Amino acid sequence: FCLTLQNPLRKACISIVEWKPFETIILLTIFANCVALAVYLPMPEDDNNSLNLGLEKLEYFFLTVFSIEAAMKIIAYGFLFHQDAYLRSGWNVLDFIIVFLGVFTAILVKALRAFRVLRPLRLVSGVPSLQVVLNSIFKAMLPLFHIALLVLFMVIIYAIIGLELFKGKMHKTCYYIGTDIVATVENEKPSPCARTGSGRPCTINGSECRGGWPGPNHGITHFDNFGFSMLTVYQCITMEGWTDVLYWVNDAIGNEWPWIYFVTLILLGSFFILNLVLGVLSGEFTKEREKAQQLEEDLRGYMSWITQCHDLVKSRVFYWLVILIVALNTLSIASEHHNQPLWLTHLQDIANRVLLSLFTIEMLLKMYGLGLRQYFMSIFNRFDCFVVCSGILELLLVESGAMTPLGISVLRCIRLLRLFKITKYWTSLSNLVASLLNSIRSIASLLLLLFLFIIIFALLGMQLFGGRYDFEDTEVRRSNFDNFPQALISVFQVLTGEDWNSVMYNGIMAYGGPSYPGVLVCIYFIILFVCGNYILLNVFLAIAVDNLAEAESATWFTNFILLFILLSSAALAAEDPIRAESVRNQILGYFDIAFTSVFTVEIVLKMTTYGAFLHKGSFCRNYFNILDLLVVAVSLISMGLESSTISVVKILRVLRVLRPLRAINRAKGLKHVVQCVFVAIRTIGNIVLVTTLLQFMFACIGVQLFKGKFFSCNDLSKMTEEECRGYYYVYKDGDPTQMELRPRQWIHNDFHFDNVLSAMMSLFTVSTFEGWPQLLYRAIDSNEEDMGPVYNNRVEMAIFFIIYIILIAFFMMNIFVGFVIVTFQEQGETEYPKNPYQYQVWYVVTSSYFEYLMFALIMLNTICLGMQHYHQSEEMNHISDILNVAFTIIFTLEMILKLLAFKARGYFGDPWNVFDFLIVIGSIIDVILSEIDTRISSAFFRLFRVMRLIKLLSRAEGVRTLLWTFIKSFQALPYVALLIVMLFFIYAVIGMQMFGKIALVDGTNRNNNFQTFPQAVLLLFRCATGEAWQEILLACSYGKLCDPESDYAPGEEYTCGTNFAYYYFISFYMLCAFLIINLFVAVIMDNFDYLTRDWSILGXXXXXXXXXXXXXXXXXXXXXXXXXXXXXXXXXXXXXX
Amino acid sequence: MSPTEAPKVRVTLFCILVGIVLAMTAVVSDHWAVLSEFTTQKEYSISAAAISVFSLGFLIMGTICALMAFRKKRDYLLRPASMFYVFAGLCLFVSLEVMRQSVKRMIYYYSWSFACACAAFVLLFLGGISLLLFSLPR
Ligand SMILES: [Ca+2]
Repeated sequence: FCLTLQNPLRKACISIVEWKPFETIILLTIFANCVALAVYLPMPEDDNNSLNLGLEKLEYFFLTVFSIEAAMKIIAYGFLFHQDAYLRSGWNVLDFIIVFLGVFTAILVKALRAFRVLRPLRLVSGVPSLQVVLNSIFKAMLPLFHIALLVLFMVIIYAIIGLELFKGKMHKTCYYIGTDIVATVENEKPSPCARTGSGRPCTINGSECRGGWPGPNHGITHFDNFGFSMLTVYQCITMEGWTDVLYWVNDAIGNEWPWIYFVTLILLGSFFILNLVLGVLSGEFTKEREKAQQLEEDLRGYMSWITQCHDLVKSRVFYWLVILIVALNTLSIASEHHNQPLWLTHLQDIANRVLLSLFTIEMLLKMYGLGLRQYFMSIFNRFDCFVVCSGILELLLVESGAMTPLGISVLRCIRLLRLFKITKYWTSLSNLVASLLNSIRSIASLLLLLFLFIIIFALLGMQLFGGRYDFEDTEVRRSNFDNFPQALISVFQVLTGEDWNSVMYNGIMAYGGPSYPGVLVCIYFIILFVCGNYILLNVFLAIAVDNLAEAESATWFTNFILLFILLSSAALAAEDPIRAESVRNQILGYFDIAFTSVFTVEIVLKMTTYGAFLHKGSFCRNYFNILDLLVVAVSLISMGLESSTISVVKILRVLRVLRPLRAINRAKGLKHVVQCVFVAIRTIGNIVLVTTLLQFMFACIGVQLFKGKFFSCNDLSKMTEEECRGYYYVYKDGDPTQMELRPRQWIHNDFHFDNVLSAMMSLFTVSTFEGWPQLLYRAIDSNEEDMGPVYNNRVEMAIFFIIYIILIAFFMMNIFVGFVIVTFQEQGETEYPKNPYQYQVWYVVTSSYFEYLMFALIMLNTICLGMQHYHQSEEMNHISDILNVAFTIIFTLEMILKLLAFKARGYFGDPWNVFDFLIVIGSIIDVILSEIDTRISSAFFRLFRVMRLIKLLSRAEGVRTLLWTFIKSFQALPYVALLIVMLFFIYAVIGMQMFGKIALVDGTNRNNNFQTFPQAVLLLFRCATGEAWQEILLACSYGKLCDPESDYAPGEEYTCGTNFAYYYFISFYMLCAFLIINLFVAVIMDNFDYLTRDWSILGXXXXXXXXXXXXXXXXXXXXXXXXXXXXXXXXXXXXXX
Repeated sequence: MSPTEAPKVRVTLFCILVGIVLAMTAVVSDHWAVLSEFTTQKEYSISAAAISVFSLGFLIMGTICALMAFRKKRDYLLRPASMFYVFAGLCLFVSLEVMRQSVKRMIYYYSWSFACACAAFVLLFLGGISLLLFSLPR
């Protein structure tokens, strides 16, 4: 369309702009923007300023340049120019800058400075293909929208639910009373949620210290306003720190079932994020469903073919057979290094000079490899060097042929890198690894866009949070954007989803606490990882494609007895009986009574089962049984149960549950997913080996770089972990009038890198994405041997954690993809009347003009629920009563209206109506309960009043249907869930005594006690969530004294009552991991294996609309031609749609 | 309907009447608690509960006479409403139970068997009614 327009000089200047150079200029000056701003962030702290103070003009420089390009834009296409997206955003940013400094000139506030950070996107704006990338990412968001709302729906539904019971608890959380030693009773009148702390007391005063707040000291999380509940629901959805919400609420009445709420919430948020993964993978299958070098190799190899005293060495270029045998010998040489990489490393703090003469052996292996590279040099001279790998290995062996020089011990540490040469083996696996690395070339651009998002978000963050940064009292503050790298590590922090929470509660707390403008700051985090993790989720699809591209590439009488069906029936009654008995034994106290009859029962079942093994054994088993899983399972059932209680621990009663487990084999549905799993582990075992080898690599890295470190003192004020001795002040809060002595120092830092085994230890913890930044930070306090400190010493070390984490972002992410592909092939394997006045009222109601009306009524009820502020004092409460009365009357009235219809079918027919009837019932009942108020359960009834919202979902057509897909999906996978229970149900009991009697205290073991079985179910449930388990693990290595009221032991105490048992948690995380993997594949096969196809159909065909066409078919009969004529109108209408 | 709708409900109804009698005894018992306003209110809740229960029973026998002499969705409608009213009455009994428990806390004295019997009654009514309600869809 353009505007105004003019010839003359304008066309010439535009022709100049049609050239080339200007592009590079604008781009590079944008780069100048990026750099200058990245510096500009350093620092801030309100006023002061330093070097940036001159840059302050320079942004005006960029301004005027860009503005000159705007003068060029005048020559562009005006209104026609607006149509371009990149040009649109560019013009936008231009307006932000013009308005920016244009406001600034009058100033001769900080929001303008925030608007400064908009610039970097222009870097994308100048770059081709990134537009293709982002145009791709936008497409991804659509086939997800429903579920997002569903999340929001839960986020609302739970909120309103939280806006009841938890709002009823909002009456609790907002207040407290207490005194004396922090021993006030929990959850029994006059009780309250406590601040975390290593002690907790909260001076207020309120007698001797108060005792309960969490709306601000814990930060916002309080359920009072609907908004804050929406917040706490976000973080609880994040599967991060939420359990603290639980122990808080539970601290104050009570252990009823808050857990039902948090468990349903966790499990569902889980369910549907898994569904998100399903949507993404569905996009993968969508693109791939239609989507589904030898020449040069022949060239190089045949040139090598024609290519074919020193001449004896030329004979040695091919000779001889020994060169094969020598490879076996070579396996020894690297093996000597395989220990040496540890042996030169082991131990730590100068302990054990294991490399007493190992250096000579290193010189010897260096001599052998040098002899090999030398003979290879004799083999073909320069042609041997033509291959880069040969000269590389030769340069490595020569590097080992060097010397102790020099001062950079990391060069000595490169010997660990020399160990990589041992990875040369493993035939064909390297090719698969090449297939893996090949994907990186594809995903790298998107990774760069991720780097960009990281960049903009980081800078803006720096100019926001760190743009104030300051927070008087009282450490550790951790990362808080005080400097650009700091913001890097912290953005990357919350990006992991690790403990972002505390960051955020430094965030809102930074702006003077919650109010009205400051709380808005929260939005950033909500903008952030919710999109940021989303960006990560987006990354999956890339791999999802690339990886699939690779995929695209008179004994007879007893025989009558055991085989008898009646014997199996007595075995069935025995099954129900033994199950009832073991379930009776599920409580810890059951053994205290007469459990012996149950032992006789389990003995009978073990007898019949071992007899079944005896029956199968006589019929061509043995070696077949050695091959077959089942008969081997029964024979192993025979031998393992026979293991003595003496010598190596065992407990036969725990095996009593196992005897009926064989019946699970009779189910076939589990066998498909299971066969899929056994097919899966074989499919990607090499990757697992690669990961473990990475564990070795980073192990060797950390050990010969950190071993002297971490032997921390208290605090930094001691440095030398030997200079440490005696007491040490601790000032509570900040005031230098509240001293408390402590026999402090030293500290083992929980996870030494003194040992490569310990390296496997801690490195696994960071592998969990759980608790690492603490380890990171203290790693940054490192220096020399026995010393910590300080602040931000040795920042370069921080680079390392990230690097490894980045690799975790690869293969782990690959792992989950792998399963899916087999399943995708597995799915392919799976593919292999009315009358009188009633006639009048029915006509009026059936018209469903009321539908929009009733809908509006419901939404207004929603807003009435939004009214729920529990500040002070009354007035509005009575109004709320009146409102609830209003809606309940309107609704019950409406149900009466519907009652005035089919009646015999209106009371049922279509099921939701019945549900509505339920609603009316609970509504009226609760109302009467309100009348009787002139009682605690009435809250649980008001829940029913909240349940009305679901009716909105009833109106949510082409959305609830997806939930119906979830419903049809729901059944088949449930069989696995029993094992999902059983995996706990075993280990819990298996732990229930072992880790039992660990004493309640205040460690990681208080309201989170291991005591009764159900609580054990919880403490093993946290581990499922990746919720700070390692601390709990740390508690269990030696623990405390008994339950400090139990049988204890004797005079013995001294926390001696617990001992090493890392294996339990460690193994359990993995078992839980694999079991959950099974949960993935189960959900997938039972749903998206159909449901993704359902997305493909609903997005294109009309299989779903056809049901609506049948609904049109309802308004008819059953023939004949007259029915065809009456339906001809609706038919002629339908086909157009 | 279906024959299983008779045979399965044939099982649940026994627990239903059982918990019904258990409830009748639960109210009737003078051994509500050993004795070494909110109580009255909870008693009223028990009244509405039992009333809802008897109404549900009328709905049930009505459902039987209906299914005997009508299609099904009518009789099934009578049943579902019965499971419903019995359910809400059951939950109401749970409410009166918890309320009486808390009132007991307000109060020597000791717990009596009639109370827990009422609790198991309400439980049986809860699962049972949940089943009969579940039976309606299928
Ligand atoms: Ca976590």
